[PDB]
Amino acid sequence: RFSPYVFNGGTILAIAGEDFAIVASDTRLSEGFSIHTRDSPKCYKLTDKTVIGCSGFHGDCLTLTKIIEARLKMYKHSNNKAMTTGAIAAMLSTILYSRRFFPYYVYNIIGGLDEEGKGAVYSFDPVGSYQRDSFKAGGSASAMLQPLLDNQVGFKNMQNVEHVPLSLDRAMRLVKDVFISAAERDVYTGDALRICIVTKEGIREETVSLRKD
Amino acid sequence: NQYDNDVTVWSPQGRIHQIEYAMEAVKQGSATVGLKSKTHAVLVALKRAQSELAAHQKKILHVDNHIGISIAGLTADARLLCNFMRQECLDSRFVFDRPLPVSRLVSLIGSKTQIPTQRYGRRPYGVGLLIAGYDDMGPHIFQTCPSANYFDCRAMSIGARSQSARTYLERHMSEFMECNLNELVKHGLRALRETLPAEQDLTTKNVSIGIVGKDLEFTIYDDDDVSPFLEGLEERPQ
Amino acid sequence: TQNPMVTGTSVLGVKFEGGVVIAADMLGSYGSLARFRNISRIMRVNNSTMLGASGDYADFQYLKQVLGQMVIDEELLGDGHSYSPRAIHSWLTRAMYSRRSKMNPLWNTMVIGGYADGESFLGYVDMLGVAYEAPSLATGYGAYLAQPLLREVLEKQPVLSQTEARDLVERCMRVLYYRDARSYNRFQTATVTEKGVEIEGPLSTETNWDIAHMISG
Amino acid sequence: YDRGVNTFSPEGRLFQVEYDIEAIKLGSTAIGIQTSEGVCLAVEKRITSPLMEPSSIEKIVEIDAHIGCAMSGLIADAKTLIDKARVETQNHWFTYNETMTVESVTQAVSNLALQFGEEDADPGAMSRPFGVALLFGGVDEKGPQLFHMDPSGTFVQCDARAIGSASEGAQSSLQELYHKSMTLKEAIKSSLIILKQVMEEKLNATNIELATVQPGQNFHMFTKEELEEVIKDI
Amino acid sequence: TTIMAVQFDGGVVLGADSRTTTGSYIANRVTDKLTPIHDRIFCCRSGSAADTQAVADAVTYQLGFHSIELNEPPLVHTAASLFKEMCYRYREDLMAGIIIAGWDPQEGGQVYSVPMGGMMVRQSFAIGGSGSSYIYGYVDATYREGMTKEECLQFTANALALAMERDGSSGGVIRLAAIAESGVERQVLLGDQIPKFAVATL
Amino acid sequence: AERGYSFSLTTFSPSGKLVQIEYALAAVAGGAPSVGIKAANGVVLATEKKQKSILYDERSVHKVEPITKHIGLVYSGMGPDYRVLVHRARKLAQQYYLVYQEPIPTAQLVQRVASVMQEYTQSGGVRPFGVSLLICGWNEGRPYLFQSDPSGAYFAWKATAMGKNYVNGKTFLEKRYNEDLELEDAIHTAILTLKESFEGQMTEDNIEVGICNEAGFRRLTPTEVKDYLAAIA
Amino acid sequence: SSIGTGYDLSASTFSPDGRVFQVEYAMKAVENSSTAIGIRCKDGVVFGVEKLVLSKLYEEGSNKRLFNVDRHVGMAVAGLLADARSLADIAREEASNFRSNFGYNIPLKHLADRVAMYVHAYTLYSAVRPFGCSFMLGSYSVNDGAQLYMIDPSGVSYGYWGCAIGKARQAAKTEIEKLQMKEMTCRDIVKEVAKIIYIVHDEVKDKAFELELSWVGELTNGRHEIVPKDIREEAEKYAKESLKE
Amino acid sequence: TTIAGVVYKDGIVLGADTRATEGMVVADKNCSKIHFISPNIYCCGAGTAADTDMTTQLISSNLELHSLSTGRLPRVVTANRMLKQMLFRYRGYIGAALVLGGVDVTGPHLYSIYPHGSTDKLPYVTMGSGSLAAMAVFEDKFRPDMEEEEAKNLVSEAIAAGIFNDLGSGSNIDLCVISKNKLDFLRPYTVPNKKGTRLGRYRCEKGTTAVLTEKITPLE
Amino acid sequence: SIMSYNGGAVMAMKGKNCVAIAADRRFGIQAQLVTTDFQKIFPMGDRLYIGLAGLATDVQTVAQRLKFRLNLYELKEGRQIKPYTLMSMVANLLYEKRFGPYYTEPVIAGLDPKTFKPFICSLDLIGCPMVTDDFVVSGTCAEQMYGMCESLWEPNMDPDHLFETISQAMLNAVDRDAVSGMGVIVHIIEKDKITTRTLKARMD
Ligand SMILES: [Mg+2]
Ligand SMILES: [Mg+2]
Ligand SMILES: [Mg+2]
Ligand SMILES: [Mg+2]
Ligand SMILES: [Mg+2]
Ligand SMILES: [Mg+2]
Ligand SMILES: [Mg+2]
Ligand SMILES: [Mg+2]
Ligand SMILES: [Mg+2]
Ligand SMILES: [Mg+2]
Ligand SMILES: [Mg+2]
Repeated sequence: RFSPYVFNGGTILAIAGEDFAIVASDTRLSEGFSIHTRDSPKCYKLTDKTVIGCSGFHGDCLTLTKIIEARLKMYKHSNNKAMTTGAIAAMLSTILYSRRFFPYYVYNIIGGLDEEGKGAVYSFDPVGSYQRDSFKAGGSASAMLQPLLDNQVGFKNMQNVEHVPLSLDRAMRLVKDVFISAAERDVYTGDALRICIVTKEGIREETVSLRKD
Repeated sequence: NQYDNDVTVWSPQGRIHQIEYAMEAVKQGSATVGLKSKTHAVLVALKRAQSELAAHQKKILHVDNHIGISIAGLTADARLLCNFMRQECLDSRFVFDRPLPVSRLVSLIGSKTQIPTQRYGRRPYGVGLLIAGYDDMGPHIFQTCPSANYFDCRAMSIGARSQSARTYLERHMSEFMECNLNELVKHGLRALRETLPAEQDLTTKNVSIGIVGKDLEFTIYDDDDVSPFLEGLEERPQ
Repeated sequence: TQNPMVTGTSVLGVKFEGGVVIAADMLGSYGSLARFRNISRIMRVNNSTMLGASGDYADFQYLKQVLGQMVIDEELLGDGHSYSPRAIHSWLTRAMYSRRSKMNPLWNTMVIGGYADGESFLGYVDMLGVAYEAPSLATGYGAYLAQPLLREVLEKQPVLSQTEARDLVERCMRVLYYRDARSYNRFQTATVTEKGVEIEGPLSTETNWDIAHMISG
Repeated sequence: YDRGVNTFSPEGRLFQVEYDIEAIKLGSTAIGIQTSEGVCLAVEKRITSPLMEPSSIEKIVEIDAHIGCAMSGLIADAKTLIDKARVETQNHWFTYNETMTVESVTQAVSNLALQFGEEDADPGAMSRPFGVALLFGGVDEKGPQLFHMDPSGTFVQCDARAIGSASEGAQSSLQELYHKSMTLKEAIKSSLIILKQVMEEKLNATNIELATVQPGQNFHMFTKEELEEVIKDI
Repeated sequence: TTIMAVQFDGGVVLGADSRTTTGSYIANRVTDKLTPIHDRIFCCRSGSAADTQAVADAVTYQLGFHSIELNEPPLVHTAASLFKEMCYRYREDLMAGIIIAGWDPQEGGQVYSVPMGGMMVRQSFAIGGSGSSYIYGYVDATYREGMTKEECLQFTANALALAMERDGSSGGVIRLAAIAESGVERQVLLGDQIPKFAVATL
Repeated sequence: AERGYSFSLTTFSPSGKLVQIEYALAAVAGGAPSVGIKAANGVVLATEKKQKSILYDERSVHKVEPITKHIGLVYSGMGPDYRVLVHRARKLAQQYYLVYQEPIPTAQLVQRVASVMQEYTQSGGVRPFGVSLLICGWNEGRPYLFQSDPSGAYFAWKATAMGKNYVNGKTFLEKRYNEDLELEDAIHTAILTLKESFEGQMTEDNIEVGICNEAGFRRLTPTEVKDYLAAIA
Repeated sequence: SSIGTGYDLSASTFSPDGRVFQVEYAMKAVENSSTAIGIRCKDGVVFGVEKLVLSKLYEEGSNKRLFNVDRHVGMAVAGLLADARSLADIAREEASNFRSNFGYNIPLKHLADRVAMYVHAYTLYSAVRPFGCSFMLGSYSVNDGAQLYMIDPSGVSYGYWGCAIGKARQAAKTEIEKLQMKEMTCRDIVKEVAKIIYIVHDEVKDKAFELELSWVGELTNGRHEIVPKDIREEAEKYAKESLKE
Repeated sequence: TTIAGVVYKDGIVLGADTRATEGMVVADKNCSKIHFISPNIYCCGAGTAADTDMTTQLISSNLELHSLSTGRLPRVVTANRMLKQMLFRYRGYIGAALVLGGVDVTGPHLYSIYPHGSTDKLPYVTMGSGSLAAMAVFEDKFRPDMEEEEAKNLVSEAIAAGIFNDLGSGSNIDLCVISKNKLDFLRPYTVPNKKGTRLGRYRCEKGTTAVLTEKITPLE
Repeated sequence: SIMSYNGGAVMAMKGKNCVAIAADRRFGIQAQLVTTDFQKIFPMGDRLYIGLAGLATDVQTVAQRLKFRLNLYELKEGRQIKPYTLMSMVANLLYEKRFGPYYTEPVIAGLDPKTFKPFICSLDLIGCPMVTDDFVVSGTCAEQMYGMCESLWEPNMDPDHLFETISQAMLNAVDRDAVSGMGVIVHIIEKDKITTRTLKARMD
């Protein structure tokens, strides 16, 4: 007949530390058993301290992204200030709910800093249900990345361990590892891995390489 | 007075008083000035305060990254038009992912504000506008009036006693195009000062500046932020 | 459109130094019937952007109608402003997505080719609204037969010349003819450069059938 | 002389909007002052009879925990604007999960500004402006703030402001007493001192409303007693 | 059904069978599938009788007004456009396979095809309808550039004859019509008049 | 682009009168006269078809119109308004028949059209119809004759007149004829009451007449007219 | 004749002597405007306008009184500009819808009759007011040749060889009759257009001014374009020099 | 149902069986299937009885309103147009199959209209479940310009073929002849079906039915 | 099927100068009886009755809405509805729901209000009418009822030989239909009187 949806794959991950937030995603865009492009990162800058990653149906991610952008401009003209990471998250929730009966097939993850300067991460389901987390991943590799983080970043299942804070350095390598391991088992993950780091200084990008197969 | 109350009534002289009256609303508003070099568009305006305990009125508003405006006339109408202008811009970026060409935005204000001037029971928008923007055709300064008419300007000024400012601008036009920002802004501040009673001038409390240009997104300056421009202003009236 | 009728097969697009090139056979299929053998599935959208469409030809004609009016409209203003390749590609994505969201899609996959500001533009657009930019594009079967060749070449030489590129397109348009059962060895080649948009008349490719004589051996 | 409600005068001003500004001058007087430690709002109820419950007269209301508002003029009209405001603050909270600034709230209300007309209009459309003047007092990310808004749709921030019949006089006094460094304690005293002057009746603790909003405490409508306490220092 | 149109210098030739069935029962063996749209413009219809009839009346109405309003002979391309507009717009609710051919003081003789989808394309000669599938090879090997109003008029007679022979959905009598500046002349080919081809034997 | 006046153009004056309605009647009293007679076995309608020049083709237009197979009409007043009401009556006549399968009872058709005429005395943006009608019919044995005027009010008459000299034309009939009059009889006393004002040479093209017996309604031809004219037939 | 006792407030009211004063009043607005002229050469149509210098602060090109209504049709206006511009949008829309429907460029006679009926629609009710403007439509094609039309506030539309609207409608005509356009080429008419403009222009009352020239004919390839600065200057010089005589 | 019409030298003849069925049971042994449009126009209806009624009644009603204004007599193309454009608009949901026939200023016209809205202009047509049976009679014995009686019976012969060969048709054969000056609406034209003569007696004699309650009421 | 949800039977017969109409009395929902005193025949003026079979809700609704129309008709017109006209009135009411019809096939029985003329007819759930000179049936036992009728009806019948005839048709038809019955009621209308009897019948 005609489906108005497609699965393009790609995963998205994010972690929040005392003073930083990280948002990562592979860069492969596929459909069927093919690859549309190897250079299509799912991370996008919303403000100077808020980044969003979208996975699922690219048609919806694109539309959603442009809707968010416009609404921030509106908020700015209206209140004379930029939107705080928390308000953007609250808004995205209602935007997703407006399509409750014809969902945006999309899994979004917001990574940034809260007004208090600390790191923040919000995860959403296609219709707006959300919450804040220390770290979370969505997308195909979703179930591949998570477990390692529950262990490494959450010190779960480990007896007598040192609950040391996620040093931005250790984080950055955890991110690269799970994505490199995932790139090994999920046919959707591969090509490259772009990371976006959000701190008091701004947003900095880094692109690591992945298997092109 | 049979020809004064409805914009659908032409006078035996081929005029529409309601339109003219609305134009009067502009004249009442405090004066504002606009001018552009070949790389920057600048808006300058004088803000008024009801009483001494009240703040000064906004006169410059942000439309989009490449467009800003100054207003004179009914404030409520300014907000209507501003929001229309903002909406039209958001739509451009949404559909075309590019900023709305300033001249095209001006044509829309022209079409939108013309409609009510021709229908019974409706009234002309009661506000004038100086528009400062920057598109792939460079800097621009437009003027729009209660009559759906609009103008492409080298420099301009509307409002109370704006006749002086116009005069000052008409004298130093040739200079504008090659001015560097701060000089361009000064000419603006200088022209505005022309519209004031000799026994008073520009304060960091009553001046507002708007700048957009190849090197900068439309930005507004209001209080301490205005000092940097006021400094180096020859208190040499002329 | 809920059921495509007369359709066009794959469409190719690769960019080179100072321009982009697109290729599309001139076939309008009706199921398995090569029904309309001489129709253009390429269009010139103003001086810096061109478009190629796979899918329902009727819908494509429609887009061609709306896009033509749009360009005309803009030209009337002669205000020194004109849609860029990215702009046309952006609009198309909004359009295709809008229709997909009304459950009444325009059954096309399109390749937008453009050149503006010394940079090359090449964009993809689904009937579902999936859109993206890339150095090489191939829709339909071309995505299984042509894109692997195109990438192969570019992973070893990112920069081609209008000639090196046209050489690749011809090679691909041959592979497509050999393997896509709904292709026609009679295509067009459109090119965009600082000079503009150029479309080349009915072309064909040398085909080699010497393996046919290897039945027994 | 009969013309449309959206007609301009030769002076470039809408007759209706001018004619309602006039109506405000017939309302009771209210004062609002803004201090770094909070904002206060005071208004004379202007009781017209002993048989009328002084309490069933609210010229000062809560918009939201961080925002209070005082009115003057055709109070029936203010009912509507007040509700739109409360509803607006909640839509903002619903959508963005954060409180709305005092400026944005005032602005939201101001957009219903000249939203009146006859022809080319919906059925549930206003046919005339609201004959009301308002004072939005509250505290937000930018500290304590006071805003004034009249029927023209214009609104602005004020360190201190007065509306109503005694407005002219009241504002004169406020200009004499305001200190960029005074306090919420000093502020409230001035308000009542001035309010006492302008009122035609002797200032009772039952013929005035006083409320404050401070960086810590959420909107508070002074009690009959708390008034006695401040009035004690006539 | 089997419809066909050919372009020759100063005009066009149009042909169609006369069979219209509902299932396997012929409800009309003498149908007139060539409909006049305007003084010198005709269309051949295939598909839903109700749809093609309803659409043609609509275009005739549309075109008749357009010409009086311009006080000029309408373009053949315009008539094609009006069919294409309705057939594209309501493509999901119509089952119409149309061919528009006629004479234009400005473009001369022309033939346009507007198949199921709603697309429109100009052609030297066009064929449509169920029976059309059996005469492609024929028509491809027989069409000659430069034929005469006579060669053409005979060329479609053969194609329609062949097609009518093999397609159950086609048959009856062959109707023709030639249009050129001078005007329009319509003829019919009953029984024997219909080209014949010997059925292969021993 | 057009809007519409939603306020009524007819309104009570302090005298309690509905001015526009009176004035409408004035347009009536100033129109070509019409006579209607209920002969207890068929009704007759006749009016003065005064055409200016001889250039007018008396044929092309009629004033005595058939509503249904058994109903008929004539008016006194503004011709264009009439025409409107004729199309609406004929229409009302069909909406009845489709539902009931029985031709519409004359009294019922009158009621329905009267309601329309009344509508134009209260609805916004309009003026009352400047016309008065005389409806005649054979519904269920008995013949009927009615008159409805601008106000939308109607009455049943044994016979009457409207238009110029309707005052004299009435009084004349108020005696110059009575019930029990058979067919052709009522027709004569009708064309006569007409001449009681018809200034000029009342010929077979200066008048038009229709009759409604319990066997359908029809218009009489110039022949049957030229006849009755010779003071008999 | 001073008629106007309520009989001149609504377009939906006839005066006791059969006139619609609102429309007449709208025309005055036009008679007070600056002159614009159109002349059908043998291979196209040429447009010229006396665009008065409102202020030296305005850019050259501000308040243009000539627009492209379709790629093959030009529009020259006089009167209330804002009214004219909306009529230009309508013309454009009309020409665009036509192509979408019938599939070919709109015939100038039709685009003119269409817009004219839209203008006329505004002279029947109290709900709206007549456009205070007049305009000319010019086009060229090989199958239609050159065509020049002019519509006014009443809706009336006609074809011309030459025509003028504005302050000096009359003065401009007596000068156009001196040319034999029917045989003249567009490239030569530019000069004559600019000529008739300076003649008619009032050096006294109306201060400084600018000249706007429109192009459309075999010389432009059917596309209505602005006249090249080069041709304009030449035509300005010729006009100025011919003035000193 | 079997309905048919033929075009002969002086005019037109319409035929029609008279059976109506609710499933495979006969509800009406005498349904009137030839409907009146105008005095010179008649229409036979097959399909959904109710639909055949109301559409036929509406077009009739609309034509009486039409000729009541033009002052002229209705044309067949007009009935054909009105009918087809309505049916088409309902995409087949108004199940009306019609055989339209009448005489114009332009002559006798015979059209066949299908529920989806297409029409056929033909010298002889049939509709209904018995249409193939009837059409056989025509195809085998049809001649142009037949005389009234020579057609008037070809039609009763085709409506007969239907009646016996189609379980959906039975009872009487009604006819309708319309010529430049005549309109013979022959209701029973033929009656080739009679209920078999009752061979026994069952008359219920007063008192045989036991009653449980009685109650009378006098009228006036 | 929807029609046989509540079950039911209705019949009308034509005598010389009289008319009869009877109906079972059961009101059930599938297999289960719910009521024994269910009205299915409604008075629509003196000497005019309508009998409704089919789906219980629409029976009640079609009747109530028909009364609505019948009353006004009689208040506007200055008379009492004529049978052929009430039939056309119901034919209109039902067809206004052509694409979402009421599930009931009515039966009309009566005498001309100003004449002897006996009149009977039945209709489609969509308003197609049928008039006959003998009888008409409606309900879940159309077949059984036709059986009796084609074997018991005689051209002319006095009120009593009509009552005994229609009473036998019902009771016997209704006794070979599982969802019709629980008692039968008969109405015999004569220019002078209205005899209403509830026959003795099975209650299973
Ligand atoms: Mg589908
Ligand atoms: Mg990307
Ligand atoms: Mg792989
Ligand atoms: Mg008269
Ligand atoms: Mg006019
Ligand atoms: Mg000259
Ligand atoms: Mg030119
Ligand atoms: Mg049978
Ligand atoms: Mg009774
Ligand atoms: Mg039972
Ligand atoms: Mg039981």
